[PDB]
Amino acid sequence: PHWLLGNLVSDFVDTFRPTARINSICGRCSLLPVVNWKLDPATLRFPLKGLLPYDKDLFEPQTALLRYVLEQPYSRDMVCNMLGLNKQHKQRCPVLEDQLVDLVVYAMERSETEEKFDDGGTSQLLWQHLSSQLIFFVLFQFASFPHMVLSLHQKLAGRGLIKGRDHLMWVLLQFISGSIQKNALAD
Amino acid sequence: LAYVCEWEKWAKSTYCPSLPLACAWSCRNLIAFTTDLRTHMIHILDTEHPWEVHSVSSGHSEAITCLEWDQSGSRLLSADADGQIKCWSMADHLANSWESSVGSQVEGDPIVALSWLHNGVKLALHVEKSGASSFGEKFSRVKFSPSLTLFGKPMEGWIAVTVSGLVTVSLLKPSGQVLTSTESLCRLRGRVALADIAFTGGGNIVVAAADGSSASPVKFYKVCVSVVSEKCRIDTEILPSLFMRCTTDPNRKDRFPAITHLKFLARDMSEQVLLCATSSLVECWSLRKEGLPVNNIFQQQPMILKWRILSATNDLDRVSAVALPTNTDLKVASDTQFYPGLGLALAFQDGSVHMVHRLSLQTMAVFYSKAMQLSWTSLALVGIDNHGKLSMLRISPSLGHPLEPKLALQHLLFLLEYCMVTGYDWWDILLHVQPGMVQSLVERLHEEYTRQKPALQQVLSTRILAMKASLCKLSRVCDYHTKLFLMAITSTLKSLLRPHFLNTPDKSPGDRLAEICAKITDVDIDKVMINLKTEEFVLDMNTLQALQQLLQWVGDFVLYLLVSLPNQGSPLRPGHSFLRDGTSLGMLRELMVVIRIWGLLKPSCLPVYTATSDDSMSLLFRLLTKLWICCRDEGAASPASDGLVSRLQPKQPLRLRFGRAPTLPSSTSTLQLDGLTRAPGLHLGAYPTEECKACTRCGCVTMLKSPNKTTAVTQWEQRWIKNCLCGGLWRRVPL
Amino acid sequence: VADVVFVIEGTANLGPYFEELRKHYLLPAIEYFNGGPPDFGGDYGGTQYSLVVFNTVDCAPESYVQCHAPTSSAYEFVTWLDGIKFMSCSLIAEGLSTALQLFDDFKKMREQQTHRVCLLICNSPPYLLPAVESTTYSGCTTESLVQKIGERGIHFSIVSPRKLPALRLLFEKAAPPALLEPLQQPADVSQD
Amino acid sequence: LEGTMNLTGEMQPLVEQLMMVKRMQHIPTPLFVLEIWKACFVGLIESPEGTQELKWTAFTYLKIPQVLVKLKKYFHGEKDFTEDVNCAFEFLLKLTPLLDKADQRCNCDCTNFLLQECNKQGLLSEVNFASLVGKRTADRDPQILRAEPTVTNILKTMDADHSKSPEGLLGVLGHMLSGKSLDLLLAAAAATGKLKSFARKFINLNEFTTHGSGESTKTASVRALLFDISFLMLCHVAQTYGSEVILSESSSGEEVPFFETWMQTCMPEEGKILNPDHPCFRPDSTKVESLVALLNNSKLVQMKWHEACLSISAAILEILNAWENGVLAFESIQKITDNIKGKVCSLAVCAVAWLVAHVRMLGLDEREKSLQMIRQLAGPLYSENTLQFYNERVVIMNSILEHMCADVLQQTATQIKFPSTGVDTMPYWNLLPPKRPIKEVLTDIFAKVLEKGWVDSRSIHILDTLLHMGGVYWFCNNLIKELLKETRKEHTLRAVQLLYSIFCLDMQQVTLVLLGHILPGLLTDSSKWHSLMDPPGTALAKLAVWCALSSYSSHKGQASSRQKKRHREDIEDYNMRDPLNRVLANLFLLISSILGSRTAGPHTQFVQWFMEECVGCLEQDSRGSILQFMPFTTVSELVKVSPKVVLAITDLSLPLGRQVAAKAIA
Repeated sequence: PHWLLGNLVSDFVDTFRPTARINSICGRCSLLPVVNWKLDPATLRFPLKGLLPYDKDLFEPQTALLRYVLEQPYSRDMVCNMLGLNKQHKQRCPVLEDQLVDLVVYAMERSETEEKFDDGGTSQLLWQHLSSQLIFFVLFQFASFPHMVLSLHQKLAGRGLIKGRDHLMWVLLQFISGSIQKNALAD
Repeated sequence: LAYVCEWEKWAKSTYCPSLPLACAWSCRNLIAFTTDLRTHMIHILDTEHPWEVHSVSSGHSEAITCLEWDQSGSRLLSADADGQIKCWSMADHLANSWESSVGSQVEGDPIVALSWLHNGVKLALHVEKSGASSFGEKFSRVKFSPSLTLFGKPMEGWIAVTVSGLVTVSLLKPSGQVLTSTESLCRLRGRVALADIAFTGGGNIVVAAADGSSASPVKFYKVCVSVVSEKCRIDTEILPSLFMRCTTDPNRKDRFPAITHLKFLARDMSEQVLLCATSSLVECWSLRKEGLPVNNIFQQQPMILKWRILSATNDLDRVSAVALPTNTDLKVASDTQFYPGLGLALAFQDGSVHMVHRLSLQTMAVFYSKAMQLSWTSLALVGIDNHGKLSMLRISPSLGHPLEPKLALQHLLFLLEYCMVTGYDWWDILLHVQPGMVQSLVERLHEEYTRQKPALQQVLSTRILAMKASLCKLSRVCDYHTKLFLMAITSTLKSLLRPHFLNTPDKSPGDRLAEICAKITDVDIDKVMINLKTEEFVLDMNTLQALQQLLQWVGDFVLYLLVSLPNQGSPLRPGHSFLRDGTSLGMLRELMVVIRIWGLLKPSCLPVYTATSDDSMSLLFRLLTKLWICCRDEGAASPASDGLVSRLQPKQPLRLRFGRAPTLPSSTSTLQLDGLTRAPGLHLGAYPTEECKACTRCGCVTMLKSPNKTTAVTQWEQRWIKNCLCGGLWRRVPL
Repeated sequence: VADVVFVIEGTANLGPYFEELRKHYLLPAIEYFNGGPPDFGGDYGGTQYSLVVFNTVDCAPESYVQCHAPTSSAYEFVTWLDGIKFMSCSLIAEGLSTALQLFDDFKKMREQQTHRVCLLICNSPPYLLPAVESTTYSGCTTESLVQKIGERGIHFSIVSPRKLPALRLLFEKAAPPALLEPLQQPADVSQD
Repeated sequence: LEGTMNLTGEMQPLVEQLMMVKRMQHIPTPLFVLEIWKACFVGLIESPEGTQELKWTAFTYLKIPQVLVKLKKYFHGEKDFTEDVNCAFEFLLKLTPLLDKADQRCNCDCTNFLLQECNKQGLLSEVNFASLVGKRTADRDPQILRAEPTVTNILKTMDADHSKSPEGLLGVLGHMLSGKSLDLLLAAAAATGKLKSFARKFINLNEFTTHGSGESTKTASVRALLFDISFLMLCHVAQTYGSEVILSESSSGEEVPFFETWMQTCMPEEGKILNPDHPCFRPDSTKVESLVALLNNSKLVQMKWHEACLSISAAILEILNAWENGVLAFESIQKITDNIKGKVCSLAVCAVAWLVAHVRMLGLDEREKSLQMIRQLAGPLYSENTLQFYNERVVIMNSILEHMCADVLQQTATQIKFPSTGVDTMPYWNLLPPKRPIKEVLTDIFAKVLEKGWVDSRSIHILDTLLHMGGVYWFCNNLIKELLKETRKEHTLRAVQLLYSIFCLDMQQVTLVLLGHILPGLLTDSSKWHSLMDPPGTALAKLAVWCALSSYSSHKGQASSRQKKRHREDIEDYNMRDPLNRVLANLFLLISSILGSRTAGPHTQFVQWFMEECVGCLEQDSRGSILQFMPFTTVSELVKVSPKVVLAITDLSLPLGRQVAAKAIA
């Protein structure tokens, strides 16, 4: 706050912090088991109270919940009803693109650990479907292609995708072989 | 001593405790100047009469270390690794214009700026003696491995070691400003207070200094930079460790090293200095190879490295930067020549600084009265050494205790030939003796130059002209100084107008016919042109590019030279200029022929300078040829010519520019300048009545505008944007 | 297989005349060795090509070599071709020694023969008396020329400006068939 | 911090610091006692994993003599620890699940806590407060040799009868009951009354075991085993703590103990490059020949133990002859069995000395590691009938002692040969990522401690490592940069409250540097003004005055690893002449100049907050020399800009007070 008003406004907000505390539930770990309101943030911030709540657990983007929702299959309608509505003319590439890029990066990192001993276990059996459902949800991903380029920008560091590049090419096929005639070759 | 500047209106801010200061430059433009004046800015000044300084605002905090790579403008910008190297190259070196090549390190403490680029030069001077020098034996060239050379060209970065940890720095950027940086921490941990001993014979980097001398293990991190297709694969090979000798001496215990430089000779030279509480011992440790003496076990593998003492001293010591930013090696027998070979200057905060010769560290002269790095080979200190916010100090660049004139001339010509070969600018003007050592020196120098060129004269004339002009400038001889610049301008004009020819087919080099025209008649150039050639001398119909603006220079210079002939009685040896060599006169006549052809092709010729020549070019050419005939090949010179030059038409102007350069006559005693408030003691337009343009000045005389507002004469612009006649340091000066 | 190496030397001699030659000879640079200038990547396919650039000796206290083109990916070539700066003996010999070294490294690395070509474009008609004095090789202009003609069967094309100095008559000394003479004003040719 | 970093030093340094932080804060005796008890119980639970709990319990039972001395000195005649201690116990006994988890960690700490409560009855009256303990135990409705807290309480008396028998043929059972069971000596040392006392007599035993000459083989074996066990225990106590035993052995006077292995063999410092020539005395005269003869014989009959310091010469002549000469190839492996086996414990000295030698030499062939592994190897299961009575216990002690050193070395080379073979390795280590920037405190440590507000006892070692691996200047600078991004009152309050604590063990140096560097730079620049306009400014001023008042006290505050790395020189680039004394005067002069009018918005508000925070009881600042000191002129100037003037009203009771009196009258 402005230099003219010193400890006044700070102490006022301090003494009013318990009022906003009386409107908090908990650390908000994860509440989204079903796949058939609670935890429907608009853009990285769900709450409504205009007071001064506690630390950024209420201000920071709900990334853990979004990741835990996106990892489960058939969660597309759930993510839609959370924030999306007729994405054909309403979704101008929001931060869910960055969330999906982070999810794909984490998936590649998890597959980098021998991919369950060379696709022997079930980690690849979950990778395939977690990427297929993302491609299913991918209707405006290459829209604002910088979202696609961010994948390469993040994979440039670490360079641990020497083993998981095959699955990335697989999902790129799964998208392009159906979206080749629609989108131009330049994009 | 000499050139002692001072700060105008800035103080130390008493309550603020202190700050670290460090500046170093190998090439010219020797100013970095990290100073604590009342994250501070960086200061730059090119010591060829720079006094007014341009301090551009720094981008980072505390600016710890700087060490420029090479000739090309490039800064270092350390202390938390943000806002790194920038070439300037915008209009002048007045505008630094920081660029985007910076590395990154989160709260790092980089204390290095390195990556040697090209092969070192070897100065076999002890055996040279200038007799059979031929520029081959006097200044040889050793074979050196370039760091990670792809295919060809040695792309280089600023491989450095942070002091926060001991990890690395990276990010060489070839051809695209591509970063490609990395980090690997030298066996996972370590505190360091180190300097960096850059390069071995091949491609490697060694460095070590960690904690403090009382218990000083130093782990020589031997990295290799053979990179990857874009992934730096720097390694962490560990070499042996060494300690400070102050420990094993039971007399004292306090050594506590702060500075510990080790110069670029990374095979024999480690100069860790102890920064103990009243005194400060300094030692130079060798990098000698050895074998372990397995013995004394019973009656009945040479590859191993060790560090052994060479010498030591017991006194105070504060500040030292470098030995000699080159020299010779073993078997040097030059004893009379105490010139700056294998020497190293180092400063004290208690009193005055000391000079010391390396490899014995015994003693040199003291030269009574923060950052002290040698300007060049010649012993020219820099005086940031603190008693306040004090500016530069200098000393005698020639280290001669016994006086010998012939040897002094020999050393001076050696240094001049060195600055000629390497291309560096010369500041040995502070070294040359009184004018008794001025003219004979340059005479013998240019004699040896033209003698054993054998063809290097064609490529070194443009530099030898400026070198001679700068030498004779220091007195009286200023006439001989202006004559050299006037010869250089006309020579470069003649050598630039010929390749401008977009001519038609010819038997062999149609541009050479203008030179072969020497065997021609004297008067009536109209006959000479038909004699030589008249067809293939029209290259562009837009001749209105240099004829009216640029070709007026020669049109006035011919007249000024003709008028200066009958006035030998003037109180000056040539008056303004003499030019009695003949070759320059022949080039002038060739320029007159080609400009006559130009004026015949297009009506925009050189002016009659007023009017009413009945053919002014014809008379001017007749006079040129009459003066040129008895100048050609070993003959006497002027009769009727002296009477003809006495006659002046209703056309003759005067008051030509004649670009000259102010000097810096700090003769022998002292000087007292200021950061500002200068202390009193080119024709392509480029000069209206009052300055109303960019006016990008130069190092000596040029003062040419930046855009020049032209269409097709950009050949001169491209010729002048880069380095110049020892005035490549172009400078921006406001209106 | 389109293994070319350009040699630009008229950067300092004739600046503005570079565009006049480019607008006419850009087709053999790309449109002959490829379909056209696009937005694509590069690999070991052999189509890659290089470009070395030099300047005069006056504007060179330390900087002589700037041969910076490992692959160029068939598109970044023309991209940085207009990006280089523009600043009498122009040190053509030391400028061609590095191209000879680059061709030697090509022949040493391209093992499993791509009809190499090179354009020693020089605006002025310069000449370098010292052989190299800056690289591993040490050979005069004549030695370097006969070495580049005999060893490599590269088409030593000399794309000089519309001038016709005495440089062509001497630099056409390629004894094997290399087409060193042509200064093509008419329509572009394949490699000559 | 006082528990993890150090254990000795209990005159009253922690008492003085606790008192000082008690003055300048909310100071209820109940809250203070609950705080000390909560810090006492949060340890021993999450911090220790193996042998560290045996030190945590000794700290929990050293805490109560501290609070007893505090009650005897600090408080006097105002709720004399009868009511407030009970109120705090009720204030503590309310939090049951903490005590439940504490009992669950030790798995037997319920009855151990019941005994520790009546153990604290040395300061608490047994009238009815024991009934509160009974009620608390009744609240433990649910509810195996012995619980280690009880073992420590019982063995606390064993320190008074450690040896108490300076005579030949000492009781070997006295060492058998110690080498086999847990190390109660560490607990007695942490009791602050045995460490210096034990180590002195324990090293005097070794220094007195010169034994002249012995003619009995059984007596020779007895002397050998005694010296071996004594040296092993001494070196183990050193590797555990270090400076404590070394200072106890060399507190006053001049003696001649075996300082060779406790000063230049192994420590959290290299001491290796300068080691071999002068310090590691290798006299070949009358020492190399006997060593080589003993190594080649493959004989403790003739009792003469002074070759332990001379073993480094034998190791010098052996390694080169084994891997460089060629005449000896595997005979070195044979001679290694002659010494690494029983009837000898000098292998630790040579192992440490040549780890030091390898960390200095290149060792690219790694031929020394092949010998070090064979030496540290537990292969010989006492093949030779060397009567020692501790063939397994002494061997395990030697292995875990050698593993304590040569840790950083084996990281600079191939993997460790695993010589220890114990239950759990050393818990405290670097734990620093291989390739990661040092600025991780703001990323992971500090951003977590700002929420995790109990200092995270595992993270304090990371803080110390970062401090002595980087530099105090950038340390404090980055900490202040992280602090000036809060924008919340309680956040800043907790931040400074934990910063004052984290600055401990480096109070004087870090305080002086931080103040005299940042505060001028914060008050002299232009961008620095932009950062102080925040409410964080007041918290920063409070932290500054707290560090100043704490550093003004002439306490020892000698940290473990900082007492050596703080050996530097600086004139400080400007009562008496002292660094802190001068730094405070510089800060006061900057304060007076900050009242330099005609332009200031932030740094008048900042100094106004700073003076208000400096207005507090138990103040020793405002130096106040009778001659010319500006602080009271600055006080008059600030008054120009009522109890604030009364703060420095009558300090020296001199006519100087008349000035501030008159200015207050205005």
